[PDB]
Parts: sequence; C-alpha cells; structure tokens
Amino acid sequence: MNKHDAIQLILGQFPSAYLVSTCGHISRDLYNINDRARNFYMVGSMGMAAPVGLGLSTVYPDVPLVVLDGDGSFLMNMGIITMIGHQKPKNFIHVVLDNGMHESTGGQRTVPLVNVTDIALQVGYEYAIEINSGQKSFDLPNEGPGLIHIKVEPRSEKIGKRVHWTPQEIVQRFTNELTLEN
Amino acid sequence: MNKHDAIQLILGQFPSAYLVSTCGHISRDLYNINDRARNFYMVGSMGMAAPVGLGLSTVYPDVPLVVLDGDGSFLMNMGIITMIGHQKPKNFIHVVLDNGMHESTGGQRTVPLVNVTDIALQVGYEYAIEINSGQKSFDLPNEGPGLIHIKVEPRSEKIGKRVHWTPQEIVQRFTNELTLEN
Amino acid sequence: STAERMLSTLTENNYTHFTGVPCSLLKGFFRLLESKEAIEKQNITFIPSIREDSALGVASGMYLGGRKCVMLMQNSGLGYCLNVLTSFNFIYDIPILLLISWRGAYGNDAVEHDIIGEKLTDLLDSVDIPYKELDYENSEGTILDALFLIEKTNRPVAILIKDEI
Amino acid sequence: STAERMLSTLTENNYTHFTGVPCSLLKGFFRLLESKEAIEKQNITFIPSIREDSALGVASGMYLGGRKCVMLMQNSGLGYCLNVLTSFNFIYDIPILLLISWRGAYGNDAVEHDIIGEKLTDLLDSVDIPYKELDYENSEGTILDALFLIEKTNRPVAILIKDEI
Ligand SMILES: Cc1ncc(C[n+]2csc(CCOP(=O)(O)OP(=O)(O)O)c2C)c(N)n1
Ligand SMILES: Cc1ncc(C[n+]2csc(CCOP(=O)(O)OP(=O)(O)O)c2C)c(N)n1
Ligand SMILES: [Mg+2]
Ligand SMILES: [Mg+2]
Repeated sequence: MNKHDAIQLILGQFPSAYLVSTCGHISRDLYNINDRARNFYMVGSMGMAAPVGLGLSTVYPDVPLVVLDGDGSFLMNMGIITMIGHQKPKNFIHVVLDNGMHESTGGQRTVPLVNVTDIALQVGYEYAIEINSGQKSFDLPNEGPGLIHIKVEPRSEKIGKRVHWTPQEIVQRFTNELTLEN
Repeated sequence: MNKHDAIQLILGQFPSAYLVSTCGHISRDLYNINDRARNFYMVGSMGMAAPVGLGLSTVYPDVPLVVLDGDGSFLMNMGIITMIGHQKPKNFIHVVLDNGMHESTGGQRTVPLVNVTDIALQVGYEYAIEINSGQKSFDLPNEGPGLIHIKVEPRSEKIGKRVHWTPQEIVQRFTNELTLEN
Repeated sequence: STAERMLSTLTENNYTHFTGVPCSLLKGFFRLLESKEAIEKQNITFIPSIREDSALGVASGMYLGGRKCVMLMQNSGLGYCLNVLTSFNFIYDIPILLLISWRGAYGNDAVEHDIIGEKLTDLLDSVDIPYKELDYENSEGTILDALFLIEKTNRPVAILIKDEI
Repeated sequence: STAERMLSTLTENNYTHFTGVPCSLLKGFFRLLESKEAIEKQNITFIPSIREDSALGVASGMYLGGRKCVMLMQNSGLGYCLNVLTSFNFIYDIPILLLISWRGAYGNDAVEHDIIGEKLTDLLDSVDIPYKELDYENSEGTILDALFLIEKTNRPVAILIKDEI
C-alpha cells in the first residue's frame, strides 16, 4: 500500500470526523487528496498531533477524532500513548502510517516500530488493528481509543502541493466547524 | 518495601555494576545508602538517565550497568524503550521504582504506569520481571536488556542529605572507574 | 493563600482547564488541582502529563475545543516544550497562559537550575515570549494583566514564579 | 562533497559516534552516516534516535565512555532538548559537537521555521551556547574551530548549517 491509498481509505472510513495530521509529507498528501475544513494540518511541532488530539477529544468527547501520524511522528513523542490509555477517550482514533523512514526528510531510517498493536492494547487502547497491503475494509468497534497500523510502501507519486492555508486560517476553519457541528 | 530496601537489594545483586540514577529523591537515597564511585548521580535533566545509560552500554557492552528510574522519570521519556529494544544492549538493566506519584516534588499524581513488563517485552527487552513488595530475591537471564519493575511504598523516613559531590567530581569519579574497568 | 487567589481569579475569568508537570514551588496549585473538592466545586479540568511538551500540546488541543487553558511547569521543562511554543502556539496564534516555576532565580538554588535560573528572562526575551513577574502583593492584578495581554495578542504569555506558592 | 569533507575531518580527528534526527538540509550527511561502507571505512557507529533529547542523551553517554560524539538535528529540535544542555551538558561539562540545521535563516522558508530562523543565534547566545556559522568555502576549518573550542571549554559547541549539505 502507498500513502495515497491509505489516506483515501481513512477518509472513506470516517468522512464525518475531524483529523489532525502530523508535519511533513503526510499533511501535504492529505491536503492534496482532499482539503477539508475538518482537517487540521500541523505544519510544524512534530510529535504534537496526538497531544492536540487528546485535548480535542477531552473537550469534545462525543465527536469522532482521527490523528494522522507517521512512524517517525508516533515514535518521537511515544509516551503520550500512556496519557491516552489513561484518558480512554471513546471516540479517539490513532492512525500510524508506518513507512519505516523519515520520508518527508529524505528517507532516513527510523527506529523500527515493532508490535505496535500489542503495546497499544497494553497502555489502554480499546482496540489496535494492523493492516497489511491490500485490505479492502474492516469493521471497527464504535468505542475507542483505537490504533490503526498501516504499513505503507515508499511513495512513487509527486510530492504534491504545500498547504496554502495560513495557520490562522486553519485554526479559524477548524474552530468554526467545531462550533457549527454541535 | 521502601526505596532503601530496593536500592540495597539491587546493590547486593550487582556490587561491581555502574549506576545511573535519575534526578530527585532516587539519586539522594542511592547516595545516602552507599556513596559509590561507580554511581553516576544525575542532578538534573529529568528523563535522561535511560539515554545516558544506553550510551554507556553502547560503548561498553560487556560491563554491567543499571538505571534507577522512577515512575515519573520513566513516563517522561518512555519513548527511549524503543531505542533500548532496538540497540539490544546485552548487559543493560532497567529498574523502575514505581511509587505512583511525583515524590520529589510533593507527591503529585503521575500518569498510571500500566503493564510495563509486557510493553518492555514487546519493544525488544530480553526479559522483564515485576517485583512483589514482600520478598527479596533476584532471578533473571544473564543476557539482556532487562527491565525490573519494583512498586515502592511512599517513603516514611525523611529525604536526608543531598549529594555533596560537584558534577565535575561525579564525572571524574565515574569515568576513572570506567576507564580502569575496561 | 497565594495559590488559592491565583486559581480563584483564573476560574472567575473562565480559565478552567489545566495541564502541567509539577515543581516544588507550585505545590499548593497542584494540591488545589488534585483536590476532589475543587474539581467539582470550581469546575476544574486537570489532565496529568508525562512531559511539558505533551502538556502544552493537550492544552492547545483543549483551546481548539473552545476553552481557555493554562499550563504549569518548572522552568527546566521550558527546554523541553520550547519548540512547541516556537512552532505551534506562536505560529497558529493559540494562546496558553504559562505558570513557570523560576528555579534558580537567585543563584543559590541547586546546581541543576544554575543556567536556567540566571538566563530565564534572557531566553524568553530572545525568543520573544512575553512574561510577567508575579507580584506577590497583588497576584490577582498580575494575572489580570497577563490575561489582558493574551486576549490582546491571541498568543501565550508566561507568569514567572520564583518563590513558593 | 562538503558533507563528505566534514564527516571525513570529524573521523580523522577521532569523532566516530553519531546520534540525532534527520533534517532536509542534512540529507547528504545522514546518507553518509547510514552507508554501511562509510561505516566500515571510517569506523562509524550511528545510533538512530526518536527525538532530540534522547539523541543528545545517548551522545552524552557515549562521551562518558571515552568516545567523542556529535549530534545532528534540525534547529526546531533544539526546543525539544535545550533543557538537557542547560541541566546536564553545561552543568557536568560533557561536550558534544552539534550540527544544527538553521532552517528559516533567510526568512523565506516554511512558516514553522520562522521564529527559530529569526532567533536561533539569539536563543543560543541567551544561554551561553557557543555556535559557529559553517564556512562552505572551508568546511574543514569550521569543524577544526569547533573542536578547538570543545577542547578548550570541555562543553558542547554548535555549528549552524543554513545551506544544503
Ligand atoms: C523536532 C523536529 N525534528 C525534525 C523535524 C523535521 N521533520 C519533519 S517531518 C520529519 C520526518 C517525519 O517522519 P514521519 O512522521 O514518518 O512522516 P513520513 O515519513 O510519513 O513522511 C522530520 C524529521 C521536525 N519537524 N521537528
Ligand atoms: C522537565 C522537568 N520537569 C520537572 C522537573 C522537576 N522534577 C524533579 S523530580 C520530579 C519528579 C520525579 O519523579 P520520579 O522519577 O518518579 O521520582 P520519585 O517520585 O520516585 O521520587 C520532577 C517533576 C524536572 N526536574 N524536569
Ligand atoms: Mg513516515
Ligand atoms: Mg515517582
């Protein structure tokens, strides 16, 4: 699987959820595939996707929320998982696009991410499913927190287009849709 | 069991070992129990005892060294357990004295440490044991890396004297012993 | 006393959400935070945090939920979450009131606080983080000025605490 | 070729242990580090790290084992490990050579590098951390100046890399 198909899969499974994407090529690819007001692109501050997501799911617990992490972003601030397992937000979804490298940087090898599903289940995640290349779909429980491990092959497509939204515009649209939904 | 018993017990098991204690009550208790030249007290940089221990094991794989961590210090930079299970140091010993609170600052509630032994075994630790507060015995495989989870009761005694060695004196007392050791 | 007045003045002005990593000088604040009495009485949402950066991230996320949050921390932890402030809060204009414990402010503290103690204000000024020194005679007015500044700039402001509360 | 000369000079001066996280501007240096034959020809051990703080920690540990280490990182990553420089390295006098990628130094980069790009030198000087801009015409001389300062002060010094290597 490539990142394009994985992002399209995640967007198809939850087309009515708010997403927080980590910095680098993941946010760029998400913005290029589908630009949504419910998408919060973190242009910088790597490793903060999951903390911001936990705060959002703390204030708005009923809303479904997806964190779009990579293997490098997940690993950099791994300890946050404990807090998530401690908070156990029922509608928190943790996606990890694992390509085994810092791709948005040049393809440098990351620390190998092993048995992510099991340790996710240990810290307090209600379910942690793994995805091999070619899985059409899967039915997931409506009660989280959840962890989705999608091992994606290195990209062959073009880098895409950088997100043109000013960070202030990103927070404006995100907050406005959050207020309009409830 | 209190921290005195845990420290004395691990000292009895590994008398010729090198120690890297974390900042706070742990380093001071270790210093007051037994001021060893082979002890490296970290006065600051909370969550940085496991990194320096991993580096020491990297340069000196055959020498045995342990890391005195607390629940707070372990949780702060837990993310290094991945680097530990990736580098797989054979003589690395990981001690986590879980008192369930931030004792060195007033006993503030820490995030609950949950299933640490299983997570260690998943991230690449060769073994991991959990210790009951009643008995006194150490049984582990010779080859590591290994984690030792010890639940400790809140300290009944006073904190006692603080480390009098200056950081430079600690550095020299430790590095002289290491250089002569190998 | 001082911690009670600070927390009361923050709660009256709709600052109810808290993340932090403790310090010796901020013990009373964490007492009031972890008190089951104050949580139900003052409507206090406190989230334990493993690291200052995760605390700041969760605080920013809670701000994105339409709530006003402050963050407690030892000044040493500023060297751990600084990147966040320089790559998120001041870039996205996400304000979080910072209650920093100024360890080593007088140079007689423990050795681990020597550098940060004498260089805290210089660090904040070089990196353009605005701060206010806690006036222990009128703490409510100091945090009032801090809240005024953050509402004027939509960016975080720190309150520096060097004595025990 | 410039990163090649830097790495070769470091290894000739017995700097053989490397940690850190990648940056786009340090692409060639990480390619040289993760090369198995460059590992063999120069006796290099590269410890890939999850974050800047753990990288600097394992580098300090490897220094304590009689080795001489350097740590590469993006300038943003400074905000994640500055504490361990002010609470450990500059306290215990444990010197690590720092290759910091000065993102946003020209003001026309991505928004995430704006603050650090403007204030990297101000932040480094605010906590008495010596830096040195890379001389792309004589990159070996910059490494030599850094190593001379490291020897003289037994404290970590940094070099600032603003162009691609
Ligand atoms: C502390 C810090 N160091 C470095 C960077 C630069 N950086 C951006 S993305 C990235 C790699 C991200 O890896 P990953 O999460 O796996 O994204 P992907 O490989 O899928 O593109 C790095 C090193 C940063 N933003 N913050
Ligand atoms: C980044 C950072 N935040 C806060 C502190 C202050 N601090 C020192 S020790 C400590 C708690 C240590 O907890 P733990 O490792 O469990 O020691 P124990 O409670 O068992 O005594 C804190 C919060 C610090 N030194 N560095
Ligand atoms: Mg990736
Ligand atoms: Mg503790």
